[PDB]
Amino acid sequence: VVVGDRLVFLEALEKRVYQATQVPYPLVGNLDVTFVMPLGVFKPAADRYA
Amino acid sequence: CSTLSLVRFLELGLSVACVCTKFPELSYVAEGTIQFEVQQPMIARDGPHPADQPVHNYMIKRLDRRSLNAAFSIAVEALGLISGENLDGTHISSAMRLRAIQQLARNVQAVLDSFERGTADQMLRVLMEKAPPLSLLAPFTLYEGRLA
Amino acid sequence: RAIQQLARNVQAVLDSFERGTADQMLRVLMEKAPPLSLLAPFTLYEGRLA
Repeated sequence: VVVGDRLVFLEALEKRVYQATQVPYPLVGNLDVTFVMPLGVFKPAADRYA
Repeated sequence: CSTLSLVRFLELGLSVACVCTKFPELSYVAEGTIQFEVQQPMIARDGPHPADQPVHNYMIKRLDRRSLNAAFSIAVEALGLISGENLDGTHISSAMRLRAIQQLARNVQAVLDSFERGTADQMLRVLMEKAPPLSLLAPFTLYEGRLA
Repeated sequence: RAIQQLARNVQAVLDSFERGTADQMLRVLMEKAPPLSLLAPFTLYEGRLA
């Protein structure tokens, strides 16, 4: 294929290799995030309002 | 007077689903089986992972058993005329023997054709049994070799 | 039969070393590759990091 101004390969190695074998594919990565949530804070008198 | 349109199982598009073959000894055979032998490939490993081995497996599926049938009753009032026993010599009796023969031929023409339609239906009946729903199959392939 | 089995076994084990390198290449390139999202802004501020 061509992208931008370059000519480059474009491959999938699921069917030729790794198919019907017990090794996971090393392209399925693993992102990691960390969530926070304050539990029992109390807002001051100014910003309590309907 | 109406006619009858015939169908043949080989000229349908469905035939390409299954392999048909005659077997004039099927009535005696006990449970018939088939055997499978497949070999799974293997890729080497490095460092931490342990050294894998090649794997073989043998498996056998079993036969089913079904049938097909029809019914072909014929009346006595004409059966007498068929064999020729009650067949008296007139011009009013042969005219009825012709009618009985034509009736029997029409009936047999109808029943014999019924097995082609029967097979075309049996194929759908059996195929509609092993097929799991697609919705339950697409999310299956994305997770293969990993439900350990 | 035993010879046939040994042959069919070694022909599999030998074939393993091709998928081996094809897997090793991915496994080693993955570690060397930073994510693009964390690189595109890094390349617009080059030479300013003094």
